[PDB]
Amino acid sequence: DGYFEPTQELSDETRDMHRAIISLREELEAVDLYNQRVNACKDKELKAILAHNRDEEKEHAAMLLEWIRRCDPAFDKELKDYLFTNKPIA
Amino acid sequence: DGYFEPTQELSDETRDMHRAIISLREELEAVDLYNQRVNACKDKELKAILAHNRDEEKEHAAMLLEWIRRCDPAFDKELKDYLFTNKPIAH
Amino acid sequence: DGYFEPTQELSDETRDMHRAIISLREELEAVDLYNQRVNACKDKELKAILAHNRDEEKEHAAMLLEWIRRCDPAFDKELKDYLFTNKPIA
Amino acid sequence: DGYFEPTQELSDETRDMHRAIISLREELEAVDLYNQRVNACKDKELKAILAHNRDEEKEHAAMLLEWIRRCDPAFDKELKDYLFTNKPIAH
Amino acid sequence: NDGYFEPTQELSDETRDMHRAIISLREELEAVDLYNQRVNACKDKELKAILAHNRDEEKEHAAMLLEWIRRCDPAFDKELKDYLFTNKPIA
Amino acid sequence: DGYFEPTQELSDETRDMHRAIISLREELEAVDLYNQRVNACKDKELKAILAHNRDEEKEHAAMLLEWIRRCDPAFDKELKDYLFTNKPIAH
Amino acid sequence: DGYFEPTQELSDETRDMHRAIISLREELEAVDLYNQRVNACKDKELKAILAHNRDEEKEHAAMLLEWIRRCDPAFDKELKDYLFTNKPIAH
Amino acid sequence: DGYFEPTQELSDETRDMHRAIISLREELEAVDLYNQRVNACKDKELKAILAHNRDEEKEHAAMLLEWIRRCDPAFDKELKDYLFTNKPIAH
Amino acid sequence: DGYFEPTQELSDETRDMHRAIISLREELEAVDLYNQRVNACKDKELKAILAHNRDEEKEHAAMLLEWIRRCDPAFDKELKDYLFTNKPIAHE
Amino acid sequence: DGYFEPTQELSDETRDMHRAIISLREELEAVDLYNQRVNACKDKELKAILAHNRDEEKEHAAMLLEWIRRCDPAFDKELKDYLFTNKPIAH
Repeated sequence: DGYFEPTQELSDETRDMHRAIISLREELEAVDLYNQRVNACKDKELKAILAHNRDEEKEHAAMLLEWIRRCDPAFDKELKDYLFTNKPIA
Repeated sequence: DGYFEPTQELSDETRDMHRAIISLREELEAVDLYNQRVNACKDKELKAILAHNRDEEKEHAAMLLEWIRRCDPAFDKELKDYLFTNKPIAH
Repeated sequence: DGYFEPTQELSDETRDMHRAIISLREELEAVDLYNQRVNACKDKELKAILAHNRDEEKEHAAMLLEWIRRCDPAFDKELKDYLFTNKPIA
Repeated sequence: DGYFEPTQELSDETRDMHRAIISLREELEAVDLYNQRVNACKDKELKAILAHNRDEEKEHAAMLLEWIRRCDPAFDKELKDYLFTNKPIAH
Repeated sequence: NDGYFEPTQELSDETRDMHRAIISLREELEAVDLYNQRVNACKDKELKAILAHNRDEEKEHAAMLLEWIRRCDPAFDKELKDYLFTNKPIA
Repeated sequence: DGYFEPTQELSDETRDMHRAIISLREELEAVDLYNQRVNACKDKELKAILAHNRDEEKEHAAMLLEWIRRCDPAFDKELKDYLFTNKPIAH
Repeated sequence: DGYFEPTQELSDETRDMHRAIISLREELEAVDLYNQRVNACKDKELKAILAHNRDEEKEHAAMLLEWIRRCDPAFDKELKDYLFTNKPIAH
Repeated sequence: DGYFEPTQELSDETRDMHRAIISLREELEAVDLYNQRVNACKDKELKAILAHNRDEEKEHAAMLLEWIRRCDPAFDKELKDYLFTNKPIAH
Repeated sequence: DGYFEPTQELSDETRDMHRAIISLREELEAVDLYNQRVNACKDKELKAILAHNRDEEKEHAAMLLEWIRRCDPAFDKELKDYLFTNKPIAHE
Repeated sequence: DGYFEPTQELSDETRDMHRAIISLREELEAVDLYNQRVNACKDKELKAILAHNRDEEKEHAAMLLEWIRRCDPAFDKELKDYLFTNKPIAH
């Protein structure tokens, strides 16, 4: 999954980017999923574990994001333009 | 649809958070798939289109991420810890 | 994917075409998806970001489809008959 | 099915636009698929059948697209920035 | 998923042309069912006519395909003989 | 079964026609698939089981299709105009 | 589909078993699907067809399950223990 | 999930038949997968674990299938004819 | 299913660990599905086979995990911190 | 979404168990996927991230499974049984 072109036609660099990105996407999905489960959960202990797991995947996502940012000038530009501001995003 | 719990059991703010995450996920996927296609592409004009679109999707991602950041203090703490650093992320 | 035949049995031409159509299908799907999220969205700022991404995806779609017609005369004709007209599409 | 938000939370014209877009995606897929089968086909008679369906689906697409165009001015603005031109698209 | 459940390299050109024909038929048929459901659910009249128009030609697309199947499948042919254009109960 | 619009927004007539088409599309898939397994099969006894069930599915398909055309004047018309003929089916 | 390890890592035997088990799974799903479509069907003629196709496919299941037994001693044991008995299954 | 019609339109005993069939299909899949895995496996201890589970799922399948036959006389007629037999299952 | 990198690119070891993990996942999925079926079932006999199959799959699961614990000192560490405890699993 | 039966037919306790199990399956998938990416990765910095994330997902998993143990006596049994032992697991 994620490979839309045969791997052997892709450079190792493109494949590492693929790895980081699909990993980031999966981390984000896990944030989303844990978060819905927290909201729907009844059992307090389970709810805490889910909110906990959820918040670690945020660290995972950030780490992958930063690795992407060091390898990708066009992305680094965009993260500079929007991240850590207070102005309207729109 | 990415909705793993029935929608009627999730609040407006959870649902918006979901709209944002999945939108971000789809944008990153676009970047990845566009990158793969750019690498594999033969027609030079097509190639220029795919790379143009890939770099725009980067903009969409940045925007969605920042909105997530502004109402997610836990995500915020982490991005401030790693974004724009020079040190070994994990190593 | 989107490849129903082994990639190695198709020409660079059929594959560049494939690249083009699949990208356009994904840009269209995103228009549609952002449209739905815009309608159902609550937070004004998110709705604005969702609308801004969606419309930008419209530019992508349009650029990809120009590439298609410029090397597809069977399609460039269809667009010629229907696009930018007043006539009942029927 | 391609509905990512509950059907009851979407207006009728959002749902018509969805029906138009998904239909257009399907036809486009058809063109792409038929193109692959054409390229990879052996039997000459099956081959002719496939290519016919294909160029026919091109019509269906053109149809849906103009219908989308009537209804979406942002989209109209864009097709009129790019269609039937001669200048490098991004390039 | 290509509808190939066995490696292509282990199937003859014939089996592969047949598969091309069947999977193409399945696809036209689906678009019929889909367009059908979309016609019924549709609200906008002009969209509706287009959806109906696409659907009927996909019926032509379908019929060409199953004829091609017939001419190169004695077992299928026989069965279409037995039941098509008929009026006795189907049991 | 494979429904792109909510069941409650679809008449019983459109829903039976859907039950008919999807069943047909399954039967046809089981044909294409048994045919692949037949070509790939090593064991003789299994070969025969596979081919047996394959030819029978063609009846099931037959059959369901007759049912369709009886309530689809447009599919009826496309059938008569391509089936059992010996002309080249595409230009 | 159904192959979770590369086909070139599997013996012809394992692959014929796989053929048999996936085909059995498919016949069974048909029966289930046909049974739902009967439970839900409105037109009578279609119903008879659906039930007809359904019951034929149970044969296809039995034929495959037999094939499996003759070459799976461990499966041959378990079927001897439970099938055609009047004793309770579990507790 | 294997429900092709809305659950609200199926009777309870159809839903129970569905539960049986789908669980049987899952147990049969686990047999197939564990078989493929045993064939490909490298570590001896893991191998034995995979082959263990595989055999027990064969039991799980036999139980379920006894349950289906005892309330589907049509599955019975066909089971009685083919199970434990010498005759070539097909020809 | 399971393989996101070409198999030719992964070691026998990584691929055995993949075989163990995906097996464990399938067996846990079997438990969840049987559990849901047990809850929704309206026939006592079927219910009993459902519930039976479901409790044996717990054992399959358990064997598979033990095999993982042995080969993965990282997984062993985490299992020892939390398994058979009484304190809150979390609140962070 | 992992629900095989409508959620309105499942108790809160079956749904929490579902929430636990599926979360546990996802964290295990993560381990597996990270393992494969580690093996295939080229860039050493990314690699350290992947293995970091991977080993943290192991804790997530341990946690969930400790939760399941605490309310599944048949599970808090196989685990007392097999876990932290040196016996041959199967045969």
